[PDB]
Amino acid sequence: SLSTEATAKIVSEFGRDANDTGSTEVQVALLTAQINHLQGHFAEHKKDHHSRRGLLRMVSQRRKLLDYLKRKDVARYTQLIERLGLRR
Amino acid sequence: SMQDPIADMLTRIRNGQAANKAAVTMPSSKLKVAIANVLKEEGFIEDFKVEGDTKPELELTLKYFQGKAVVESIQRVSRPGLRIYKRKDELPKVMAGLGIAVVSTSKGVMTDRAARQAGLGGEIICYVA
Amino acid sequence: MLKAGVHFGHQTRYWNPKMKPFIFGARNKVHIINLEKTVPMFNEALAELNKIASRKGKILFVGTKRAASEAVKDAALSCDQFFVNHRWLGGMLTNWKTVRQSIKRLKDLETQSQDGTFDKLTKKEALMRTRELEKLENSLGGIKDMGGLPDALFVIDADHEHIAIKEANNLGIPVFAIVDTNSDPDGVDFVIPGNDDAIRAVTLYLGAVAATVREGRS
RNA sequence: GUAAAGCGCACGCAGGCGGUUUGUUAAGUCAGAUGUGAAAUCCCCGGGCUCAACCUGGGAACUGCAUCUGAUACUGGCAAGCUUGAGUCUCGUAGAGGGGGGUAGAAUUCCAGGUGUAGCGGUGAAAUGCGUAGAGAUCUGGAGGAAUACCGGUGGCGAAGGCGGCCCCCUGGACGAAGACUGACGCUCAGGUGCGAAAGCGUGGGGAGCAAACAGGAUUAGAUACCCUGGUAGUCCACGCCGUAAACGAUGUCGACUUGGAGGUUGUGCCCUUGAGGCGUGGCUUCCGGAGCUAACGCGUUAAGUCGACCGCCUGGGGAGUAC
RNA sequence: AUGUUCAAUAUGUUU
Ligand SMILES: [Mg+2]
Ligand SMILES: [Mg+2]
Ligand SMILES: [Mg+2]
Ligand SMILES: [Mg+2]
Ligand SMILES: [Mg+2]
Ligand SMILES: [Mg+2]
Ligand SMILES: [Mg+2]
Ligand SMILES: [Mg+2]
Ligand SMILES: [Mg+2]
Ligand SMILES: [Mg+2]
Ligand SMILES: [Mg+2]
Ligand SMILES: [Mg+2]
Ligand SMILES: [Mg+2]
Ligand SMILES: [Mg+2]
Ligand SMILES: [Mg+2]
Ligand SMILES: [Mg+2]
Ligand SMILES: [Mg+2]
Ligand SMILES: [Mg+2]
Ligand SMILES: [Mg+2]
Ligand SMILES: [Mg+2]
Ligand SMILES: [Mg+2]
Ligand SMILES: [Mg+2]
Repeated sequence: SLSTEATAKIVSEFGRDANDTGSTEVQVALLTAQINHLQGHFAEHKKDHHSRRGLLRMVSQRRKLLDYLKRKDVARYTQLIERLGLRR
Repeated sequence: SMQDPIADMLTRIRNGQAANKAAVTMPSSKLKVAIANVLKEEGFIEDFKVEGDTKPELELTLKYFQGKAVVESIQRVSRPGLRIYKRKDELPKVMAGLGIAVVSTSKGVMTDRAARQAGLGGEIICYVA
Repeated sequence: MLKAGVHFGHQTRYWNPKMKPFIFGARNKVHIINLEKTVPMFNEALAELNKIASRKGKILFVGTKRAASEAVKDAALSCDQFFVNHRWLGGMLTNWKTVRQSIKRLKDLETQSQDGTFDKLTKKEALMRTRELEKLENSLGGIKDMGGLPDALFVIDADHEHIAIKEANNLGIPVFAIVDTNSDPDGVDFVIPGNDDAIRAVTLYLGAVAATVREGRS
């Protein structure tokens, strides 16, 4: 999901430019947008275990990228987590 | 997930010698080039190349004496799960001296005989019999 | 180069992967053999034949398929050598001890058929004896007057006659065999990559070996 | 793999391991030295008991430890890179992948009605059983539940369990071509967490068919079995619990390398597409088989071959995977 | 169609 327009908007909002789409901030922002989105899908489809497996893969991917960003540059890490609404 | 490229180089040599391939190409590296230099000077391998700049490839020409491989048994000793460093007096003797034991010393990578000649030991990379 | 014949290409996808350096670039699901590697090894085989026939030779010719049989017969008898133009009896060389006795029985049957008593016995026994002589000639005709053991085995189909190859290997008798694309080129001491199905190609091979062994006969 | 032994499957913290280049450090590592490592003992060369045991002289060793000075190949730390790992984006493809909702047809059963009549049903043979109160058979109408013939395929998807009528809604993953993008962000994982067939448990519905238990009829020496006639939980649905299977390719995950053949499926590039063809290049997958391996059977590029990382497990058969 | 069971034991060589 997370249609081309929404993901390109996140790319432009969170990256160097629209071509810069693989940077850690953009990857984390896209995973976070997808997770906030899918929270509604799993609000009622509680028994969608096969899709929640991919959701948890997204959560773990976002956490691994956040750890990388933290131990790579703490300033960008703090900026991204506060701009994205993270830490529990 | 590629956690010992030195062992991968060794097993590439072994598989190529078992499959009677004349050449064996691998992702090159400075340590791999050192070990290949050691093998080429000690006679277990023919000439080699390090061709490539942004992604260098190491091309080793393997040796066959009659119809059999020259590299009899090339065994990795100091694998990244158990490192093996030996003193000068503790350096091994592969095939009772007529095989080599590539060891990394402070003066660069050299064979067991060379490390003993120079009076220092190091990390036993591999046994080439 | 294409010196002569049609031995330039043979068997399809059934190729032995060990016959790689001689397959030239198969065109339409048919593996063409590299003549640039065929001709020098063929002249090497012929040179070793010259050398071993200089030693007065004992050169078996093993062709058992329905193509190579008569050409093998003609070539061997034309020069002076011994041949196997039918099914290779398991143990002709390695079990030479008991096949020498069947050869002796064959020669006894033959001398009796010439100047003996195959006529002055029962007609049924006699027909049985001439049929047994027929079997013994059909099988051991070429090895009939073959002294002791051979000195080289010119095998035509390494895949079809691989019992003779394996039987010469454990005696150390050298093997000069025509190794098709689908064959195992290991027991052959001097391989000759070529075609087997073509009667004309096999006749080329047999004329070559006959001429060269006749040369070596000094 | 089958001898005991791969967790049911994955996620993942501590942990272990870690692509490539340069610089720096010198922790590991290595070299030398200093101190020490009691003596005896052990060992070596002697020497004294007539020999020997024994005693003893001198060494050697005490394979260790900390400190000092050096090397910087490798490992480690820091700094900076790099892209071949790993990810992100654009387009597209296939799919019983999942969750929710709605319909379709066939058929079973029941009910109401019509025709019609003495059988039906079942078996090895029968009988129980249903039937003149009219069954069975046949037609019409209605109800209700469950599963989706054909397609259907050693086909596909999924981490495993598992998932097949059609349609819609929400959603996960995989793969392919071309590019850009971040730049080692990776592999594994004790504990932990989640998913986990069937049976089973709880509450509430539902209940056509099938059917543990049960009842009857047979078989039988007996028959609390197989067989027959019925038949209740259950099978169905919602939400909870269990957490186990011959949860099995009896084969942990990840990565690299090493002859081939015939397929299946899903992509893709080009050429004569001068058709549905030929020639390549990817993903998944079925069978045969080479080297090699194996006790053998067999595995055999999807290895049980050659290696690396991490984990789990095994230690004679019972007792017992029981007891506490 | 169905159709049950059977207690435990010897062996032997050269130029
Ligand atoms: Mg077992
Ligand atoms: Mg398993
Ligand atoms: Mg960890
Ligand atoms: Mg490294
Ligand atoms: Mg140090
Ligand atoms: Mg002492
Ligand atoms: Mg004395
Ligand atoms: Mg001392
Ligand atoms: Mg360093
Ligand atoms: Mg370093
Ligand atoms: Mg860059
Ligand atoms: Mg665990
Ligand atoms: Mg549960
Ligand atoms: Mg159940
Ligand atoms: Mg229930
Ligand atoms: Mg029943
Ligand atoms: Mg279990
Ligand atoms: Mg199963
Ligand atoms: Mg198991
Ligand atoms: Mg096989
Ligand atoms: Mg228990
Ligand atoms: Mg009894």
